[PDB]
Amino acid sequence: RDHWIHVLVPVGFVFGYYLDRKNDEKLAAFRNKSLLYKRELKPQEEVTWK
Amino acid sequence: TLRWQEDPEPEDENLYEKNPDSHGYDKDPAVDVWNMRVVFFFGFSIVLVLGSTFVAYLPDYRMQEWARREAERLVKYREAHGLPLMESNCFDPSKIQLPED
Amino acid sequence: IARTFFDAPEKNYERTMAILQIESEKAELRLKELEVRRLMRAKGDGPWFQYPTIDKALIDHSPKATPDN
Amino acid sequence: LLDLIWLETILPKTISLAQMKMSTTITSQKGLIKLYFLSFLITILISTTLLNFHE
Amino acid sequence: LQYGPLAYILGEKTTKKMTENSKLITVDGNICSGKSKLAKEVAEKLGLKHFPEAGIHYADSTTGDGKPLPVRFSGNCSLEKFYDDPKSNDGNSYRLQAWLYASRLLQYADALEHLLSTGQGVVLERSIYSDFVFLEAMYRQGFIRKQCVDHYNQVKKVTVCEYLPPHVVIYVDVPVSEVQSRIQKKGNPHEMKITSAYLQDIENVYKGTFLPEMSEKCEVLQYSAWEAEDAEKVVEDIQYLKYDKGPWLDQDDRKLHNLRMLVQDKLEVLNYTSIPVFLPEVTIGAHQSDRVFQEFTELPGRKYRAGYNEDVGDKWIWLK
Amino acid sequence: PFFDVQKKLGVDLDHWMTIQSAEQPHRIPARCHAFEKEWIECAHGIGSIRAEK
Amino acid sequence: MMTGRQARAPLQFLPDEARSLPPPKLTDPRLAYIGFLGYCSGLIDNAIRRRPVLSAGLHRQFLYITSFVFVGYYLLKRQDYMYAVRDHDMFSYIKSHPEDFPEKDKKTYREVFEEFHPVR
Amino acid sequence: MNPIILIIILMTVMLGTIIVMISTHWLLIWIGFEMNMLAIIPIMMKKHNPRATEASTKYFLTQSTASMLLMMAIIINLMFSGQWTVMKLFNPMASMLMTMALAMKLGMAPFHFWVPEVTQGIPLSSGLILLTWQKLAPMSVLYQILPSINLDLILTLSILSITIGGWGGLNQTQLRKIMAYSSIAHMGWMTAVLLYNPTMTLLNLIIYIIMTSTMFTLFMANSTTTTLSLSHTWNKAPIMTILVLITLLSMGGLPPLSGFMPKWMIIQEMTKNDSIILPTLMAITALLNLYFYMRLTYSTALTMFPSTNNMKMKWQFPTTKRMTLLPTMTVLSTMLLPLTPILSILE
Amino acid sequence: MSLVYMNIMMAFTVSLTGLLMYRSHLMSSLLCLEGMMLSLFILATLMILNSHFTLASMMPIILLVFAACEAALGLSLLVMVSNTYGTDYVQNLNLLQC
Amino acid sequence: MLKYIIPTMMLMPLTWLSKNSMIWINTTLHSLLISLTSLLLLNQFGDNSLNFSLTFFSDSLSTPLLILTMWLLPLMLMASQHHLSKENLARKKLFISMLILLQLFLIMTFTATELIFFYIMFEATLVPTLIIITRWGNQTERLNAGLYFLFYTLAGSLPLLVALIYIQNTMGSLNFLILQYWVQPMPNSWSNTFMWLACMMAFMVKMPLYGLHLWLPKAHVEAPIAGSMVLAAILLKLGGYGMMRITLLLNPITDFMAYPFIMLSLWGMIMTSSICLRQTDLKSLIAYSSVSHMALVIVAILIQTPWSYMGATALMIAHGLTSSMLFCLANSNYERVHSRTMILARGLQTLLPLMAAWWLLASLTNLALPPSINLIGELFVVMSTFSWSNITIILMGLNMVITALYSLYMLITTQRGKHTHHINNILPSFTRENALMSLHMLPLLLLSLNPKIILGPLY
Amino acid sequence: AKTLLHQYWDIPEGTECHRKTYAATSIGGASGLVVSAYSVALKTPTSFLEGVARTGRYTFTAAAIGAIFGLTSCISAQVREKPDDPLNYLIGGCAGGLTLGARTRSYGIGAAACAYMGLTAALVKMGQLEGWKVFAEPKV
Amino acid sequence: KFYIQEPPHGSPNWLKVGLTLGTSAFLWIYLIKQHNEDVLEYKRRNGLE
Ligand SMILES: CCCCCCCCCCCCCCCCCC(=O)OC[C@H](COP(=O)([O-])OCC[N+](C)(C)C)OC(=O)CCCCCCCCCCCCCCCCC
Ligand SMILES: CCCCCCCCCCCCCCCCCC(=O)OC[C@H](COP(=O)([O-])OCC[N+](C)(C)C)OC(=O)CCCCCCCCCCCCCCCCC
Ligand SMILES: Nc1ncnc2c1ncn2[C@@H]1O[C@H](COP(=O)(O)O)[C@@H](O)[C@H]1O
Repeated sequence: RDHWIHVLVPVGFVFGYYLDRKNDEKLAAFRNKSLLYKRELKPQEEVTWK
Repeated sequence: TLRWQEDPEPEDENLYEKNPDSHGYDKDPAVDVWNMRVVFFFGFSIVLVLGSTFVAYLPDYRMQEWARREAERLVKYREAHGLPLMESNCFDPSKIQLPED
Repeated sequence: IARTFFDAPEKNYERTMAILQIESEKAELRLKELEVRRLMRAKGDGPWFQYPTIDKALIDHSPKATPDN
Repeated sequence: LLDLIWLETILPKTISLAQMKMSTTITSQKGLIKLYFLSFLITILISTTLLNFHE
Repeated sequence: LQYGPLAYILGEKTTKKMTENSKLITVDGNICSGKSKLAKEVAEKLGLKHFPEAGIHYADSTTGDGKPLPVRFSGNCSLEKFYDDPKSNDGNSYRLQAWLYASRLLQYADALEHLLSTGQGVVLERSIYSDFVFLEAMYRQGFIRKQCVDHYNQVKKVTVCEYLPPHVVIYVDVPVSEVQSRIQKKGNPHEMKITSAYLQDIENVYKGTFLPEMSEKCEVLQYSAWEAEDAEKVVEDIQYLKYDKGPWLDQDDRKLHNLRMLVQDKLEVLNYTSIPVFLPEVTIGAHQSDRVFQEFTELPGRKYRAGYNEDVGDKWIWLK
Repeated sequence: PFFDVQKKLGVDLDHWMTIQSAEQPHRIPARCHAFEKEWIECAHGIGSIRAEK
Repeated sequence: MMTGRQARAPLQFLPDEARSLPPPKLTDPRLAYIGFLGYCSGLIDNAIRRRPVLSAGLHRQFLYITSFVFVGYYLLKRQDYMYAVRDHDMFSYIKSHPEDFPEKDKKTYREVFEEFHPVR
Repeated sequence: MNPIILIIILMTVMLGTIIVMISTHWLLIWIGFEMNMLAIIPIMMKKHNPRATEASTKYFLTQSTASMLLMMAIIINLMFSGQWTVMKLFNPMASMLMTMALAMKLGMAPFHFWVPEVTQGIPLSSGLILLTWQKLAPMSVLYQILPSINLDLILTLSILSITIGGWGGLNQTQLRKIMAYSSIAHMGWMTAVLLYNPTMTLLNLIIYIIMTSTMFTLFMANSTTTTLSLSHTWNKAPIMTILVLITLLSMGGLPPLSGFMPKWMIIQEMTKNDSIILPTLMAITALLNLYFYMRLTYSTALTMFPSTNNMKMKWQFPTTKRMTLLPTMTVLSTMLLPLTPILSILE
Repeated sequence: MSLVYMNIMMAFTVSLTGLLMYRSHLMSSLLCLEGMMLSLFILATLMILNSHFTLASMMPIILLVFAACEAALGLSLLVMVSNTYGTDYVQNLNLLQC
Repeated sequence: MLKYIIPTMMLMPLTWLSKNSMIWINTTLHSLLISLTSLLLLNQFGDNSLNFSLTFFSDSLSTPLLILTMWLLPLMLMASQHHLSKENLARKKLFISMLILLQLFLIMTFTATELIFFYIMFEATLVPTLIIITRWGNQTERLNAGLYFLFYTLAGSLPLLVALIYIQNTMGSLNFLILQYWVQPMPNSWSNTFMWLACMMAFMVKMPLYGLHLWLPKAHVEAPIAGSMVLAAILLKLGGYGMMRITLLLNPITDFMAYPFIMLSLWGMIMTSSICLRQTDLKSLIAYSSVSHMALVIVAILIQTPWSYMGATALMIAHGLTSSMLFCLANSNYERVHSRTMILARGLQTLLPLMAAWWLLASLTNLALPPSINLIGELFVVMSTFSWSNITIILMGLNMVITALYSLYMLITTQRGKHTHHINNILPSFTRENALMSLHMLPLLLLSLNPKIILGPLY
Repeated sequence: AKTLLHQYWDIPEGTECHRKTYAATSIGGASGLVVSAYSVALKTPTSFLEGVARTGRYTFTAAAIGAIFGLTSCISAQVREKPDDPLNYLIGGCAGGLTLGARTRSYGIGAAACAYMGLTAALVKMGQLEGWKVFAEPKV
Repeated sequence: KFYIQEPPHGSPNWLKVGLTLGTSAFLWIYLIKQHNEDVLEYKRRNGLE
C-alpha cells in the first residue's frame, strides 16, 4: 500500500476508543448499584452495560 | 563601507502569471487542484452538511422534549385531584428539623 | 445515533458514581495525611521524623583503671 | 492620555525602572576583596548584635 | 576518534616518533620568487612532502570530494576582482585576505598534526607567521582601513599564542624589477595590475619587522634568486644546521599532547577566527546567511557527516 | 544525603572516637564517663525530640 | 522524613518488604513514557552529531530505550515501595493513637443550619 | 595538565565529597572539606592565567574563612556537648557559626560576593565542577543539622539570596556571571524549604544540578562564553539553538517543562505550614529570573543575529567534541514533569 | 565556663576582625588566618586536657597538620601573584570586575 | 478524552513524516477528520455531565469551546500557508507542530477535571503562542510583544497557583466533580479578600480587564495570522472557563466585592469602543473591539445570573468566530497592500466584490445583527445587567451606539469611496482565501438556527 | 532589633503619639545605620568626612521616614477614632512616600513611594489583624 | 569513493555494535528474569495462586 501516511489518524482514533472502552471497565465500582437506576439482571445476560 | 552585506529585499511574488488557474495554494497545478478538492470535500461536503444533519437529529438534547412529556403527565395528575400546581415548599415541610429561635 | 455512538445514561451515571467514590476516598486520605503529619511532628512518637541519636553500642562496660566511673 | 501613557506608566514602567535602578545599584561592585570582607564583617556584626539570632 | 588522553595514558609519546628528520619547513618570499617548486624540491629528496600553498579553496579540497567549491559556498571573495579594482567599497580584498588567513591556519594545523602523528617533517609555503606582511602592503596602498587591521591583529593575537614556530624558514630574495618582469611574462591577464609600491612595501615590511622577530624563535637562511635554483646548496645548508634556537627544545611529551589535542579538533582551531567584532567588510546578512546555509545543505556529501550520506554511496548507515 | 556506609560494609571508621564514653586505650575513664553512659542509654533510639523533651 | 524507616538498615534500594509488593507490569504507561524519553534521547543524538535522524544507529536507539526502561522500572519499584511504606505507617499510627483522633457523626441536612445569600 | 595527575585530582575531590557524605565525625567532615578545597584549587588553574590566579585567591580566602568558622562552631559544640556525633547541635552560637560557614561555602547572599568573579575567571569545565560538585557536601551538612537550624536566619538568607540573585542577573552580559547569579537564586529557592521538608531540598538540588550541567555542556559544545557568540551559534547549527531555547525555558519555571517540577512543589510544602506570602515573593523573584532568562533566549534563538563570513569554514567540519551524556541530561532537564512522583525515591 | 576560655575565644575573634579588615597585603591576612587557627588549636587542646578525653588527643595536632596543608597553599597562591604583579597588594587585585 | 488526544499526538508524526509538498494537504485533511470526530462530545444530559474518566470530563459548557478549537486549527493552517512558502521546510514543520501542540494543550485545558491540571496546561499553552509571536512575526515590536504578553499573565497566576494549592490543603481535593458538593461559604475577612483577588486576577488579566489590557493590542498588530486567530478567538476564552469553574468556590464574597471590577469593565468597554472610533490600524481596531467584548463577558459572569451565563457563553463563541474572520479580512488586506493603514487602501468594492460582501457580513455580525448568536448573547447579557441594576442600561446604551459607529466605519473607509490611484497590485480573489472566509462565516450563520448547543451548562 | 518592633506593637495604636513616633524613628534609625554601613562597605567613600556625611544623610532620611509614618498613623487613627482600620496606615505610607520624595528631591518617586509603602503598611496592618506569619514555624 | 580521505565513521565497527547488541540483549533478559522472579515471589509471599 502506497497510502500508509493517510491511515495514521483513523488508527489513532481506533486505538483511543479501544483505550476508552478498556477504561470504563476499571470504573465498575457501582455497576447495577445506584439507588435510581437499579434493576434486576435479565436472563441470557451477564452485565447491564459493557 | 557598506554595513552587513545582505541580499536585496525580494518583491511581492505574483501567482497569476506563471499559473492563471492557480487557487492560491502552491505553484504546482496538481498540488493546487488536490488541495482545493481536499478542503472543499472535507470542509463543506463532509463537516458542514453532515454535522448539520447530526445536530438536527441529535437524540433529545438535555432531555428537553422529555421535560415536556413528564410535565404533560404531572399537571394531568394534579388537575384531576384538586392538588395545587406547584407548592412553595420544594421539599417536604414535615421532614425538616427546624432550628431553635 | 444513540445506538451506534452515544454512551448510555446508566453507564455514565454509574461511572460518575465510581469517580465520586474514588476521589472522595483520596480527599479523606489527604486530610488524614495532613493531620497525621501535624500530630507526628508535634509529638515525635511515630516512625516519621525519627531524628538520629547516639547509639548505645559504643558504650564500653569493661572495668576501667579508676573505680569512679 | 489614558491608554498610551498613564496605564502604560503605573503598572509596567514603574516596575521596570525600579528593577533597572536596583539592578544597577546591586552590581556596580569594584571587585576589591577588602570591601567584600568588610561587608562580611558588618553582616556578621548585624546578625550577632542587632538581630540577636542566638536567642 | 583516534587520539585522546587515554592514548597518552596508554603510552603514546610523540617525542618517540620525531627523529632528526622531523623538521618543520616553510618557504616564503615575494609573489613570484620561484619557490613554487623549491619547497617541493625539499619534498622530493629529503623524505618529506609539501602541500601546496593555502589558497581560497584548500578547505574545499581537503574535505568532501576534493573538488573546489564555488565562490558562494566558500569564501564569497575573488582574487581576480581584487586584482582589477583593489579599492572596492564592499571590501572584497579584506574578505579574500581573511579567507586566505583561515586557510593558512587550517593548513598549519594539518601539517602540525601530521608532524606530531607520524614524526615526519613537512614542507610548507608562507606559514601563518608570514601572512600579516601582505596585509601591511594592504595598509600601505590605502586599500583597507584602520578598524579591519585592528580586527586582524585581534584575530592573530588570539589564535597564534597556542602554536610553535617552524624549524627552518627559507626566504628567496628577488629584486622588484626582476619579479615585475616575471609577472609581465607570466601571461595571465588578470595579474597585469600589480603596482610597484605593492612589492616595495612587501619587501620593506618583510625585511624591517619580520626578520628581527623570526630570527630568534626559528632559523632563517637568507638566500638569493639566482642561487634559489641551486637545490644542492640549499639542501646542504639544511642538513648542517644546529637546532638550538626557538622553543622546539623545551617541549616535553605533555605539552605536545596538549598541542595534538588542540590541533586535531579543527573547530577548536577555527573557533576564534569568527570573533564577534562587527565589521562592515566581513558581516554577512541574516537572510543571505540562511539562504547560503540551505544551499550548502543540499550539496552532495554535506547534508550529514562525512560517512552518513546515502546520496554519495554509503552503505551500512543503519549500522553506523 | 547522609550515606551511612559504615553500617553497610560493617567497617568501623570513626565510631571509636566520636563519643567520650567509648573504648579507651589502657581503659582510662574520662571526667564524665558515668554521665555520658546515662545520657546515651536513656536517650537511645527514641528520637532526638523525645530525648530532649 | 522517612529517614527513621531508613535508619536501622541503610543503602538498600529494595529491602525485603519491597518483594512482597506487586511489581509494575511491563505495560505500565509510565514505563512506556520513559521508553519514549529514551527514544527521544536517541533522536537527539542522531540530530546533534549531524546524522540522519530516523535510520542512523539503530543499536544506539535500542541501547537508549533499554537503559531508560531498566532504570525507570527500578525507580518505579522504589517509588511504589516508598508510597506503600507511607500508607502502612499511616494506618499503623492511626490504629495506634485513637485518643488524639476521634470519630465524627456526619449530620444530615434536615437539621444543620446554612445561611443562604441571594444573588440578584 | 597531566592526565594521570588530573585523574588523581578528580579522585581526590570526589573522595573528599564522599568523606563528607559518609562520616559520623566532625573532624572527618572538616578533613573532607579541606581535601575538597585542596583538590578543587588546581582545577581552576589549568590554564595559568592572571584571571585564574585572582579567582583562586578569592575562593581560597573565602573558603578558608568558612573553614575556620566551621572549626570554631565544632569546638563550641564539643565544649558544650562533649562528643562528636553528626547530629543536632547543642548551642545556638555554634549553630550561628556553622550556618555562616555553610553559607560562605555555598555562596548564599550576602556572602555572594565571591561566586561571580570565581565563575568568570575559570574555564567552563571548572565552572561546571564548582557550581555542581561544591553544592553537595554543604547540603549534606545542612541536612544533618536541620534540627538546630534557626528558622529566621535561614529564611532571611534564602529570601536575600533569591532577590540578590535576580537583581544581579538582570545586569550581566557575560554568561558565567549569569550562571552564578542563577545559581544563587536556585540556592535560595532550595534552602528556603530545608526546614519544612528536606526531600524537597534534595529534589530541587538534583534538578538544578541536572539543568546546570546540561547548560554548561551546551556552552562547552558551542565553545561560547559571550552573548554575541551565543547568538552567532544560529548559523553553525539550528539544533543547538533549539536545545538552548528549550533548556533556558526549562530553567525559567514554565510548564510543562521540568523546571516547574521542583519550585511548584516547594509551595506545596510551604502552604501546609501556612506560609503564604513567602512563596509568593519567591515566585515574583523567580519571574525576575525568568525575565533575564527571556532576554537571553531572545539573544540566542528566537532572533537570528547577523554573522560573519568566516563561519563557512566551520560548515565543512562536524563537531568532533565529546558531549558527555548531552541528550539524556537535556531530556531529563526538559520533560520530567509527567514523572513527578518519582521524588518519593529520595525518601 | 572559665577565664582562659574567654581569653582564647576573644583572641580568636580579635584575629578574625584582623583578617576581615584588610590592610593591603595578602600574607599579613595569611598570618591572621594562622592566628585564628592558633586560637582554635589552643582552645581544643585546653578543652581536651580539662575533660580528660584521651582518645580525642589526635584531633588538635591533626587539625594543626591540616592547617599547614592549606597554609603553604596560600603561600603557593602568593608568588603566582608575584609572578604576574610586581607586588602583592590586594587593591591591585581587582581585575575580575567585568 | 483519549479518542481526540491520541489523534493529535498521532498526527504529530504525520506532520513530521510528510513529504516536502504535501504537508498542508495531509494536515488539513486529517485535522478536518478530527473536527468531524469531535461532534461525538454532544452526548449531553440535562442533569449529568459526560464524565469520561477520573481526570477528564466535559459538560455542556466546554464542548462548544472544544469544537471551536479543533475546527479552528484547519482555518489557522489555511490562513498561515501563504507567507510560509519561502520559509524552510524544517521550520514549516516546526510551525505546524507548534500549532498542533497548542491545540493539544487547549483541548487538555478545557476537559481537565482537577483545577491543578487545568492550571498546569492552561499555562503550558503559554510557550507555543510566545514562540509563534516572537519568531514568526513581521516587525521589531514582536520582541516587546513577547514581554507584555508573558509577564502580565504569569504575574496574575503565580499568586493563583498558591491559592489553588491552599484549597488542596483546605478542602482536600481540587476535583470539580467533588467541589460541587463540598463547597463551603466564604466569610467576610481580609484573608478571603486576598484569596478572591488571587483566584480572580489571573483570568482578569487573561480576558483582559481594562487597565490590564495593554498586552492585547501590542501582541496583535504584528503576529502571524495563525497566532492572531488563536489569540483572539480561543485563547481569550481561558478566562471565561476560569470564571465558570472558579466562581463556585468564591461565594458569597463575590457579590459585595466585584463592584470596582464591574465599574472598570463597563467604563473601560466604553473607553475602548471610543478608541475604536479613532484608530488607524485594522489589527488594533479589531483588538480593541475584542477588549470591549471581553469586558462585557467579564460583567456577564461577574453578575452571575443564569441568563448572564447563557449570554456570556454565546457571546464568547460568537465573538471568537467574528474576531477570527475579521483578522482574516485584515490579513487579506495586508497581504494585498503590504501595510496596516486603514486610510491607505480605500474603495476596494470597485475592485474586489466578494471581499466586499465578506466585509459587509463581518460588519453586520460584529454589531450584533439579529438573529445571529452574537445578538442572542449580547441581548441576554443586556437583560441580565438590567436585572443587576437599572442605570447600567445607560452605560450599555451609548456603547451599543458606538459599537455600531466604528463597525461600519471600519468597513466604509476600507471599502467605499474613490479607490487609491497609486495602488495597482490588487489581485482578484484567491479560492483559498474565500474558502477560508466562507468556512468562518457559514457556521456563524448556521448556529442561529439551533442555538441550544452553545447556551452554556445550564440551558 | 527584636525589641524595637515589639515595643512598637506593645502600645495600642492611635492612643499616644510621641512614644509611637519615637519607636518608629528608632526603627528607621537602625535601618538607616544598617543600609549606610553596607553602602560604605561595598562602595568606598572618597574620605572619612564624606563617608560620615553619607551615613548621616541615610540616617536622617530613614529617621524622618519613620517619624512621619508613625506621626501620620497616630493623628489619622486619633481623628477617625478607628484603631483597627488599615486606611490610617495607608495614609501614613503616602506621608512617608512624600517624605522620601522631598528628601530625595523627586515627585514621581514620591507618588510611587506613596503607593508602594502605603500598600506595604496596609499589608502589615492586616498581617497584624489576621495573624499572618512572615516566617511560619514548621508544623507538618 | 566520494570523500578524499577515509572518515573514522565511514566504516561499520562490528565490535562496537556487537557489544551494544549484546549489552541490550543482556539487559532485556535480566529484566524479564527479574520480573518473573518478582511475580512468583509475590505469589509465594501472599499465597495468591
Ligand atoms: C458549536 C460550537 C463551535 C462553533 C463552530 C462549529 C464548527 C463545526 C460546524 C459543523 C457544522 C454545523 C453544525 C451546526 C448546524 C446548525 C444548523 C442545524 O443543523 O440546525 C438544525 C435545525 C433542526 O431544526 P429543529 O431543531 O427545529 O428540529 C427539531 C428536531 N427534529 C426534526 C428531530 C424534531 O435545522 C433547522 O432549523 C432547519 C430549518 C429548515 C431550513 C431553513 C429554512 C429557511 C431558510 C431561509 C429562508 C428565508 C428566510 C428569510 C430570509 C431573509 C433575509 C435574511
Ligand atoms: C498582575 C500583577 C498583580 C497581581 C495581583 C494578584 C492578586 C493580589 C493578591 C495576591 C496575593 C498572593 C496570593 C495569596 C493567596 C492566599 C490564599 C489564602 O487562603 O490566603 C489566606 C491567608 C490567611 O492566612 P492563613 O490561612 O495562613 O491563616 C490561617 C487562617 N486564619 C487567618 C484564620 C488564622 O492569607 C495570607 O496568608 C496572606 C494573603 C495576602 C498575601 C499578601 C502578600 C502578597 C501581595 C500581592 C502580591 C502580588 C504580586 C505582585 C508582583 C507581580 C509581578 C511584578
Ligand atoms: N594574504 C595575501 N594577500 C594578497 N595576496 C596574496 C596573499 N597570499 C597569497 N597571495 C598571492 O598568492 C600568490 C602566491 O602564489 P605563487 O605566485 O605561486 O607564489 C601571489 O600572487 C600572491 O600575491
